[PDB]
Amino acid sequence: PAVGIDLGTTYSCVGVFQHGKVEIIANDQGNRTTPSYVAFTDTERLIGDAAKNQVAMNPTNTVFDAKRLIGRRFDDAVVQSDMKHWPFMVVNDAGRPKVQVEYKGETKSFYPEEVSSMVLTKMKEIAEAYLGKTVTNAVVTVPAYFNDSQRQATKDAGTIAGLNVLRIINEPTAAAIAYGLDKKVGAERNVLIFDLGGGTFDVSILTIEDGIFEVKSTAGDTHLGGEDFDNRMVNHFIAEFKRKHKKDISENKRAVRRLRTACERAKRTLSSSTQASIEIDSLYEGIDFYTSITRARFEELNADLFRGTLDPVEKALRDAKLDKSQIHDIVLVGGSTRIPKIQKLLQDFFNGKELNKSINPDEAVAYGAAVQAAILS
Amino acid sequence: GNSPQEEVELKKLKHLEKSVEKIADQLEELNKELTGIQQGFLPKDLQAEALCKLDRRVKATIEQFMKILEEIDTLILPENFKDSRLKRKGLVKKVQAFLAECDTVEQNICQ
Ligand SMILES: CNc1nc2c(N)ncnc2n1[C@@H]1O[C@H](COCC(N)=O)[C@@H](O)[C@H]1O
Repeated sequence: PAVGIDLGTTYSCVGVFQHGKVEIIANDQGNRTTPSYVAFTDTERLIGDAAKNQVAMNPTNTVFDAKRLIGRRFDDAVVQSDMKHWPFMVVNDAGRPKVQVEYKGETKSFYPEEVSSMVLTKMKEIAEAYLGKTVTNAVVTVPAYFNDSQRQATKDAGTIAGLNVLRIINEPTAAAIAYGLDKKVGAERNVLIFDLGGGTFDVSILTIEDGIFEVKSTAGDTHLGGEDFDNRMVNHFIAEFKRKHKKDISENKRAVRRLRTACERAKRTLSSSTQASIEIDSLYEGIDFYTSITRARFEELNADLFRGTLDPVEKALRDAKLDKSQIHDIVLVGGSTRIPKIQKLLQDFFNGKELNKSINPDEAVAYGAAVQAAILS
Repeated sequence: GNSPQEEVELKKLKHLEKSVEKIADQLEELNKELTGIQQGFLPKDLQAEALCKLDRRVKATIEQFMKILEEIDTLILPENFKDSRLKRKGLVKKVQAFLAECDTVEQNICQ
């Protein structure tokens, strides 16, 4: 039994290749992805959904985003920047960040990979609960831009968690594997992998010859994703409430939240239909807010962000010394790639060229990891 | 004009109404313990601790009420589903009166 694990920044995912087919494995809640969250309690440690569910009751002992810290030094430009947005404690133990928290009231700290080993303990347990078997062998993926210390601290997270990490495979390599792009026969193939999720955007160009992979270049935007689209809708609807009602909801956190949640869900609806309706009873000062949004209105709100996903693409082609003409395959990953407009901006950058998208873009990486781990086991 | 389809919606709303009752019970239990706790045989540091335990528990009550709200916020009720519309409206406002209650307890305990 060998699993592939996508150890994602916000969400993780585990698959098992069994019976000629990869099965993406649901957790104890039925969710095919699991939040990369651990919470620290008066009684208990919570991992996954349980932990995300209570990032209000206990936000100081609730840790996420430990992939942004893993393998990095305390003075890394990135550990400094993201730090300001983390209610949890990031201390400096000998130049390398440990996360500090309270757990059964005794104070406790962890390096990013003890915390990531916890997430991987959940992902192992998720698989064992499904298979009714011990699971030890795994492929774990990482971003292509990970350095030696980032790969090794990841590997170690797996090992602490009790995993025999068969291999650390790059995220865009695992998604290429998912689509069996490496079983193609002929000359050398250039692959563009477009990965836009909830919070990050990563572009990767690989070459594949004779089933052998090489990363040519890497670009993206560390803080562009689906959340930024949700904001554009929220401001659009806050302005609408102001126009119809002369009330400013924006200082009411619970209204803003109700609106945001309905915005993100409306956005999803808009990936497969051309209009989304919202009814929120009693949103602000007892005033109901019933509204709808077209797909084109959504796109218009987001027009500069969408187009702009193309700048990392051109940066990536340049750095790889390819013209857009020399790309044989384009692979979509991350749940935001579901937006028809993004698919169309990209599929018209590559002059009418189509796209590997048939695999759930949130599950493609774990899918390829699982195929890999079965080959390796 | 009572239709088969409104029945689905009314049944959703009733299961939400019962959830609400579970949380309200949690709020009632919170208030009762609180009144007990401000009965100081306990040292003041300890009473404080106990009051912060209560504060974390009101936070979870607020949270659970908010999750209910987000769920009801998924409903689309036609104008003529007057019966569900009315039950949805009463339920939202009931939650918000309960939320106001939690703010009263919470604003006031573990500052
Ligand atoms: C399944 N997601 C998801 N499904 C989408 C969809 N059908 N259309 C547009 N965005 C979609 N997202 C976005 O993916 C990002 C990551 O999601 C991860 C998650 N579990 O929320 C989020 O920004 C989300 O809005």
